Amino acid sequence: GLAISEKMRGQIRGLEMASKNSQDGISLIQTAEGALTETHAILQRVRELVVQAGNTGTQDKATDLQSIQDEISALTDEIDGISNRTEFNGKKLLDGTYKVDTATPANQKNLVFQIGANATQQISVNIEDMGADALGIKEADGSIAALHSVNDLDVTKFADNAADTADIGFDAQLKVVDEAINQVSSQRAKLGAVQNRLEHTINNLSASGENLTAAESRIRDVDMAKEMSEFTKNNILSQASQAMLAQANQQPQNVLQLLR
Amino acid sequence: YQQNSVNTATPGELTLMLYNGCLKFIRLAAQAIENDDMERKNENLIKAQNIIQELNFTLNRNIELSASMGAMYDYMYRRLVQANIKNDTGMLAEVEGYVTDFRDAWKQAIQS
Repeated sequence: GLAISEKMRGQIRGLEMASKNSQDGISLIQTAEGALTETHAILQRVRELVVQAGNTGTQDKATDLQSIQDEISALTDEIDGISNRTEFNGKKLLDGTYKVDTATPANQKNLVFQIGANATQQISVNIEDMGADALGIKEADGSIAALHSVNDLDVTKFADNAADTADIGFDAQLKVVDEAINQVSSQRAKLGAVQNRLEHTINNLSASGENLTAAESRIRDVDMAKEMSEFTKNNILSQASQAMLAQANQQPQNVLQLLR
Repeated sequence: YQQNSVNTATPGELTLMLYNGCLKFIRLAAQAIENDDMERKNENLIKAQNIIQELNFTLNRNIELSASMGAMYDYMYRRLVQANIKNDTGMLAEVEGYVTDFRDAWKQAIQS
């Protein structure tokens, strides 16, 4: 009897901690996803400004193109700001701290979620650098060459260079922006796949605790829950002494802990 | 400070503290979603979940009323987890409504 209750309490608490861990992890992933949605939107605005600056026949370099470039530089400063400030419990998620390290794998830092209560039950997550100097046209080795990152954009160069000019023509600078957009989209999609895995993990943990405790889990939609809530409220009112017997069974020390 | 209040509370008052605490954490979580603060959202939804689980686990299943209370707590727990996953303040307002129902009814019940 004691052995059964001890085994059950240990199972329940293990499931509860795994679920807390996994929800904490999904809230870190959501933090990164929300920040990258903003980076993506900034990059789309940069793209519009590059298209605008490409109309060099109607744009003056020292006024119009410089004004566009000043706006682009402020936007890429904001990309850098997002990459440097985005944090979860102090961990910088987007500045490359947690990137994959090909060149020196011992230096790689990972975001680890302990999603079960047992050995090996982890997910390991990496996030690439989402700063403006890390987005753009990548070399075969994953580096970015001079003039090929979002931080290097300079649309005033369009005034004096045809659109097909290597590296600095309109076509090449637009390609920097489009590669950056694809890289941010790819990073968002990879994090979304992690979020989907965590969601499935959390729902399995909830279902496991429900089966373990013989929970009544039949309420499965909002309108039914509303109806059953009114029923329960009325029965608390109409059978007050029964309600006290049913529920008024907590320990003060547990209540104190839960209200912290 | 608050230690005294839990230790001087009747059993009925202890449960009422839990209902009110659950409401506070749900409301903090909804504001955190509006603040785009995922970290604070999650912390408060876990605290709300833990109160619902404590209420469920301290039901006396020999009492007939416990069956319907437990079914509501199981739904509320699942709905708070889904609200955390989906960042859905409408789900929070839904569960806030149910907890308020229990709280208001419990407060009348413990009158005598």
